[PDB]
Amino acid sequence: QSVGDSIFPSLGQRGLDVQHYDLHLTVPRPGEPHLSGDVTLTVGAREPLSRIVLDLLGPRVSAAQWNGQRVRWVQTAQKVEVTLPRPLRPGETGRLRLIYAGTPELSGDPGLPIRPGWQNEAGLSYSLSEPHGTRGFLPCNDHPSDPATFTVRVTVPASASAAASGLFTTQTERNGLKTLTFTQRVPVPTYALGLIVGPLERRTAPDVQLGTQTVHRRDIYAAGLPAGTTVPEGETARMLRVLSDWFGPYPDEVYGVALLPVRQLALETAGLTTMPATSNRERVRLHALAHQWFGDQVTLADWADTWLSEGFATYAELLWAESQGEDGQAMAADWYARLSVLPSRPLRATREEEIFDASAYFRGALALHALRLKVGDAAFGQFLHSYVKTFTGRPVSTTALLTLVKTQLGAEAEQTLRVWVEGRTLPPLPEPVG
Ligand code: MET
Ligand code: NA
Ligand SMILES: [Zn+2]
Repeated sequence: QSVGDSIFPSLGQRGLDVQHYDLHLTVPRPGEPHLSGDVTLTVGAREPLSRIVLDLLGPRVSAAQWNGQRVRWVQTAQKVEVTLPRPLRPGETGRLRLIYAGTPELSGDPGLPIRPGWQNEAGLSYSLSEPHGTRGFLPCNDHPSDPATFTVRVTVPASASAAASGLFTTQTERNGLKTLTFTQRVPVPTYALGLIVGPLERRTAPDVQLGTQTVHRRDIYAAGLPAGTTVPEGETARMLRVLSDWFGPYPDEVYGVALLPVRQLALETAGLTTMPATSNRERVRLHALAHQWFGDQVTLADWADTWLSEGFATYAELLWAESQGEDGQAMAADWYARLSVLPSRPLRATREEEIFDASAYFRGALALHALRLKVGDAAFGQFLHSYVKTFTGRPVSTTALLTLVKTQLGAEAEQTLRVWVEGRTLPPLPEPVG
């Protein structure tokens, strides 16, 4: 019934394909968790579905409609189950509308770097929901194997502002309330949906030209940032050029950061990275930008394969470092020096405590380092382009990665990657052949 994730076995609905979220969120007091919601989901199906089963954790549904007609629905524990008048079959789409209100609940589970979900602190409310927190404020197929496009209308007090993933179009104001509209036009996972409300300011930068492609530039600056919380001029353009030369075209229409005066890890929310100031370093800004490809465009089929996101985002830091004239092998050796004193594991995680551990970041990066040094920078760069293309529109798996390596690069290259994928012991540091 559910997606059947190996880490979170109850999330999502098997065969459900949400294609667009049309969300109208109203945040009456930024900084406090209460909110109300009005969302219409455009859903398709990969198998016949008698019901639409959505994740929701906290708020209470008050009304539901299907294609504009009243429909039978029930809220059970962590799910909203909607019985359709007839099954939704592959090739068809329907519009499920849900009216809800209440307090999002955090899924803060010990073994995760955050309590994921709707965050509320210091006059700000914002989404920081990787892996399974979006269900706190949005009835959603809350699994990265079902990315979707988003249109978000955020209604906030006039004194406040709001920013969400997607290009900002309109802002209207009545009765002391402002409503802002953002359109995320390339599909991204539920947790990749950026949404921040509170005292914040929008700052545009000149367009970035990546050959034919134009990438808009916009950052968010919340009030009360520490001194020296900046995006160095020109850095994001150089990062976009260097990363897109490695991975292929940038997947989105805009990139920037939302700098927050809070103490938290950064999250690669689509086109607008949620960037607490304590994480605002060059290497994190690169990391989060790399994730726009590996995580937001190329999405995970199963939360056990987090290293496909975190390892690839981590290896981009070394590609960026080399691009800036630094020694890549020395950085790889630093990754290894930090893993040599830590427990190691195969790259496929089996427990939630492992999905964001040192192996997912650095053992995955060193896995890519072993592959790159085996096939050469030319072959490696052509494989990263192929990888992004092969898994655009299709969730990626560790198995699918190895098969693509054998396919494209050969059996020897596949076996080089596999020793890093499999095996509990940490392999020796990948070093140039010579
Ligand atoms: C605390 S969850 C954030 C994960 C994100 N991919 C990172 O680089 O830290
Ligand atoms: Na989808
Ligand atoms: Zn990351």
